[PDB]
Amino acid sequence: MALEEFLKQIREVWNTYELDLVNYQNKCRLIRGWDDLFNKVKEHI
Amino acid sequence: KLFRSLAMTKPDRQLIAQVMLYSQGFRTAEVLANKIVPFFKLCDEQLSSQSHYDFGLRALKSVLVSAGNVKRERIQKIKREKEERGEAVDEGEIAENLPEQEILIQSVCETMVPKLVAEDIPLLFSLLSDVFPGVQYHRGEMTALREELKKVCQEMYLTYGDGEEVGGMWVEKVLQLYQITQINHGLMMVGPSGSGKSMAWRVLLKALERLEGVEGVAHIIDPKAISKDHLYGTLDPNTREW
Amino acid sequence: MIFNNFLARLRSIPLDESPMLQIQRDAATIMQPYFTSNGLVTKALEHAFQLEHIMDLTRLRCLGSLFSMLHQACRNV
Amino acid sequence: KDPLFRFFEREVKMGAKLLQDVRQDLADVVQVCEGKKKQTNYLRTLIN
Amino acid sequence: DVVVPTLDTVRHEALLYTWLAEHKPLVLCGPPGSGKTMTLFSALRALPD
Amino acid sequence: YLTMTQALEARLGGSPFGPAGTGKTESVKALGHQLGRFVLVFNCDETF
Amino acid sequence: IFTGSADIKHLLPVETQRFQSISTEFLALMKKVSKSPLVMDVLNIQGVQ
Ligand SMILES: Nc1ncnc2c1ncn2[C@@H]1O[C@H](COP(=O)(O)OP(=O)(O)OP(=O)(O)O)[C@@H](O)[C@H]1O
Ligand SMILES: Nc1ncnc2c1ncn2[C@@H]1O[C@H](COP(=O)(O)OP(=O)(O)O)[C@@H](O)[C@H]1O
Ligand SMILES: Nc1ncnc2c1ncn2[C@@H]1O[C@H](COP(=O)(O)OP(=O)(O)O)[C@@H](O)[C@H]1O
Ligand SMILES: [Mg+2]
Ligand SMILES: [Mg+2]
Repeated sequence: MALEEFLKQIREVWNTYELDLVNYQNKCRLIRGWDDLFNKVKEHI
Repeated sequence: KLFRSLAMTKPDRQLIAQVMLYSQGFRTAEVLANKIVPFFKLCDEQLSSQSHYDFGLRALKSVLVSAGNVKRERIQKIKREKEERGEAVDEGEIAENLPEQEILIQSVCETMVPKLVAEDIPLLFSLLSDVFPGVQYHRGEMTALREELKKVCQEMYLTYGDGEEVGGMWVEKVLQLYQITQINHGLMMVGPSGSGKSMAWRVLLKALERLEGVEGVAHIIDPKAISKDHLYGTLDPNTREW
Repeated sequence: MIFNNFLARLRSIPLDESPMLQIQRDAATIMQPYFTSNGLVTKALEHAFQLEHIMDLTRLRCLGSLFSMLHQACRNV
Repeated sequence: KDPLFRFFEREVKMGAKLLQDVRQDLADVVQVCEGKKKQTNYLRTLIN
Repeated sequence: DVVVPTLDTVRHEALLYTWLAEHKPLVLCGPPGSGKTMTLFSALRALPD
Repeated sequence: YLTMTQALEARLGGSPFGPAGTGKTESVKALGHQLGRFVLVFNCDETF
Repeated sequence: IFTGSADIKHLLPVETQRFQSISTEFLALMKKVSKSPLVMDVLNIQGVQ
């Protein structure tokens, strides 16, 4: 019962996780929050 | 000097037509031949000269074979129509009450009309009236084929038409191409650049696909974009391999 | 026939592969009265046949050029 | 419906087409001969 | 490389851009040395891809 | 048939000639089938 | 360093053109990411890696 609930939480995190994009000098839409995404990937692995 | 040469220049078209109409079951074979061979001569010596016109023995043979075939189809349609309308089927009266002249005119119009220019169609119909008085040609209206053409044109953004509407002439050409494909295994679509030939045959192929349920595969070959050796094949001068 | 085909393709197929298709429909609606029988384009094309050109004049060559640069006008918008 | 008119109509079509072609070619020839217009490939072959 | 701007030059630049933008084939016709290839290459410098 | 049979009796070939559509190949095939022979039709070109 | 300094165009024209091509490709990638900010949608882009 515990293992599947790990699977469902990972499922909902990764189907609701969005990259943090912000404007850069009105030229593009760059991404921040590298550390949080990387830590999430390490902890899920 | 190793061959005996014979000049075969003028075939006896009248005798050929007479015998081949007599064999197929035409009761009026003699008059039909004597009306159809001079008809082809009149077409040769009265219609406008075009590089895509042939009124020779092959055309006459195709007309006679198609006339026989459509005669069998007319006998079959009379059979089924009489069967579904009553019980009076007998070969004698049906063979006797058969428009053989109309059958011949139908074969002529199915074989010769599609290749004529726009201005020669009244010429051909005037010749038909002169040689075959009273007989009229009423082409069949292939309905399901027409709705399938409508669907194919709508799917591929093409302008369907009917009668005198915008699109009627191209649809008529598609129908004539369908008829000639049924009659002949060798097809040429002759006309100036961008006259709708490619779209016509593509639409006909897709319509036959969606109507008869058999899938049509088209191989488009440019015969002059490659050498004849690449088009037909090479025999190796050394190893004699093909 | 060709005008109807071009208008249908403009109103149906996007140029990118939607705002683009909406622009296409608006442009086709604006160009509709000109793309008609005895319209500006038809009379101009008829008159173009009377002029002399560096190569032989074909109707579909001019029509394709016109349609291509109308597509480019849509891209510009 | 008149075959004679049909034949005559074909004949006049062919004659008119050939007459216009020949007259246009001869006009191009005489214009070339005065130097008014440049000599083209078809005109070169026709003059030759 | 250098091209002096001119009325015919800029008009042909616009036409060449509006024709090559959609990958449509075309032919430049004219007497030798008229500037057909110069006009084409000067239109290609506006299309870096 | 008469000419081709005379050629065959003399152990010579048959060369019917004329404009296309006069039934030369068909006549040769019909004669060969009349004698119950295996008639092969070859479309010759420069590669033969 | 490329856009801000206008003198680099004179010194490095081909370098500027190459970087411009890479910049257009990267901006197309950025637009594709922005229209679908979901992480998996970015991951399922064809040939993204
Ligand atoms: N029935 C039609 N309604 C509308 N547009 C059509 C129709 N038929 C063809 N077209 C369009 O008009 C043009 C004619 O091209 P098509 O391939 O049909 O000509 P074609 O006679 O086969 O050409 P060619 O012999 O020069 O290769 C194309 O742009 C085609 O999309
Ligand atoms: N507007 C212009 N500005 C600068 N040079 C020009 C201009 N128009 C023509 N030229 C010159 O004319 C020549 C055109 O020749 P080229 O384009 O090679 O002919 P083609 O296009 O027939 O091959 C070039 O060398 C160019 O220097
Ligand atoms: N005596 C004949 N009776 C019936 N049909 C004939 C006769 N002679 C020729 N034909 C028809 O003419 C057509 C063309 O003849 P063909 O032999 O192909 O001419 P070619 O000599 O040019 O090859 C054939 O389809 C054939 O049916
Ligand atoms: Mg075509
Ligand atoms: Mg033969």
